[PDB]
Amino acid sequence: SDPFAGLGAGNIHLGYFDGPDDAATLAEAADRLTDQLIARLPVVRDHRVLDVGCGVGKPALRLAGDLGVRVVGVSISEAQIGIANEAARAAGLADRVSFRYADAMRLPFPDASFDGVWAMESLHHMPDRLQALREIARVLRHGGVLSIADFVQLGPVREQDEEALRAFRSGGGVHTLTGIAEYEAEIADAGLTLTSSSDISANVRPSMVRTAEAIRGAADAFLPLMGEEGLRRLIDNFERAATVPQIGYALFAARRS
Ligand SMILES: [Mg+2]
Repeated sequence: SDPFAGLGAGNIHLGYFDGPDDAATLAEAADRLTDQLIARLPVVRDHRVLDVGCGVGKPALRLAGDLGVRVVGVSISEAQIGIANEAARAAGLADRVSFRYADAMRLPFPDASFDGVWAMESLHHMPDRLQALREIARVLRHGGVLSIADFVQLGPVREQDEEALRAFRSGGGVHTLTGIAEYEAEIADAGLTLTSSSDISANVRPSMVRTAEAIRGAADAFLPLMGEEGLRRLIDNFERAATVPQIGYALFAARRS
C-alpha cells in the first residue's frame, strides 16, 4: 500500500525479552518494550506528548495512564485513528488522549506546543525521516524530550537473505531503514541533542518469530479484519524479519535545548 503499507488494524509492535530463559508471554514482552521506551521519556503528569505513528493507540494509553500525561497521537491511517480513539474512550481517557490525522512531515501544530514526543516503531514509515525529525524538533518546546523506538540495520546482508530484506521492507512499509550512526546523525542534524542510545536487537529479535506464531495461531479469527492476503503479508512480515539477523532494533532519547 506504499504509504499505507504496514499501517492499519494489524499494526502490531514487537516485544522485549531478557535472554532465552525469559518465558514471558507475547503481551508481557510487548508491555515491557513500551515500558523501556517510557523510561527514556522524562515527562511528568500534565505534560503534553505528541505520539507520532500511534499504531492502534495502546502505547499512548499506557504512557498516559502511567505518567499522567496528555497525549495527541497522529497517523495517516483513518483505521488506526478510529481504533485508537475508541480505545481511549473505552479506557476512560478520552479527555486526556485523542487521535487525529497528520502527515508527520507536515505536523498541524504550532511551534513549541509539546513537552514531549513519542515515536514507537513509526519513523521508518516516513520516506524523508530527517524532515519528520525536523518537524518533531519544531513542535517540541525548548527542553522538550523525544523517545524513539525503531528498526536499524546492523550491517550488510548475506546475499541469500537480500530479497527477504526487501520483502520485509516492502511489506512492512519500511521506507527508511538505516544504521545507528545515520540515525544518530539525523537526530543531531534536526537540532536535537542525543541523550541516550541503546541497541536492544538481542532483546527484541526473539519477539519476531513469536509474533508470527501468534498470528498463525489466530488465522481463523483475523480473516474478517484482513483478507487471506492481508493475513499472509502480516505473517510474512514477521517471519522475514526473523530470518535476517541484521534487522536490529534501537531506542533513542533526545532533548531540544
Ligand atoms: Mg508497525
